[PDB]
Amino acid sequence: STGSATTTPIDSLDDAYITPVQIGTPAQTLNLDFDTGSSDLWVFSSETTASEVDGQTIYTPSKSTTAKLLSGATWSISYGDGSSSSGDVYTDTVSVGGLTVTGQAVESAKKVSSSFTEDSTIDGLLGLAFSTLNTVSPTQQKTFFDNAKASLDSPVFTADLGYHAPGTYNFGFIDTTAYTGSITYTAVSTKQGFWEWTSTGYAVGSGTFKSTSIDGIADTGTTLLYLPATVVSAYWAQVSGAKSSSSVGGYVFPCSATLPSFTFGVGSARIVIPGDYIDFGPISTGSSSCFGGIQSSAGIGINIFGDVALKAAFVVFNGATTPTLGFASK
Repeated sequence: STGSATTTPIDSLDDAYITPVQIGTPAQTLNLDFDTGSSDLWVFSSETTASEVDGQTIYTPSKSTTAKLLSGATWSISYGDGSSSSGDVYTDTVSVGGLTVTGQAVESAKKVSSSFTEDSTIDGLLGLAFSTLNTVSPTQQKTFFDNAKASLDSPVFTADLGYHAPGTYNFGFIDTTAYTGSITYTAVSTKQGFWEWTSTGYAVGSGTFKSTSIDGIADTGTTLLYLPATVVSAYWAQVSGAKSSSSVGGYVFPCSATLPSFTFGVGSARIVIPGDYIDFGPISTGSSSCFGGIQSSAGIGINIFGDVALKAAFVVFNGATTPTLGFASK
């Protein structure tokens, strides 16, 4: 089998992407944030604390003839941006772009933190990291991909995120019309439960390529590109007036600037992030200080190839017995 679904930016900055997901019978369609950096599929629901729901579409398991309470199971998750959610668990039928999994764990939120409530466009998350990170207790549950894998034509999914435009998540096949050149594959470590890999280096604008190993994760659920302070400093040094602001929480730059591109290595191949992809707009409405899309990972503890990087590429998440990652230009 295969599936194919369009993924759409939630706002004009590409802060995140939502993909429609059918849950239950009859289908209840929720717009979920597909997140290759976590492993829980959780939704706003009829059980979510009323004051914490503000415009989201909810899953109501009592209206689904295929929903079953997973007795005794609870979940609780905290994300890198300081947000969190928790609740109980149902199994139900879940379909993405025509690909159906029966008995998928659908984690129903009883509580969500403020930043989830305040974002009306995201109805939950669909985790696509390794199932070893799934938070369900006392019996850990499998991701949608893990459950679908054996049935797929090929045990892969691909992320093709757009810049200020829709894109595509495919399951079970590689769309050879969706990228240019060849896909370069690179080794993955699953030791931390992430799609963790090692970039071979970087360049800033038309500068020379620096060969240096950068371990990090391919994370569709993080907006920005987080890299070592040395790399990030080298980038922003090429932008007149750019500076790291402790008050704002990262590098800012004059909105009048023209940003240079940033290139990252995948083996001997190179992915070029255009400068405009690195512009996250005014720090506050009406400001002429703009927020940078490349930020330091210092004090995160891991480098993160988030949407800023991934949207410059066609990305293959190869879930074969030994997983790998593939990147192509597009």
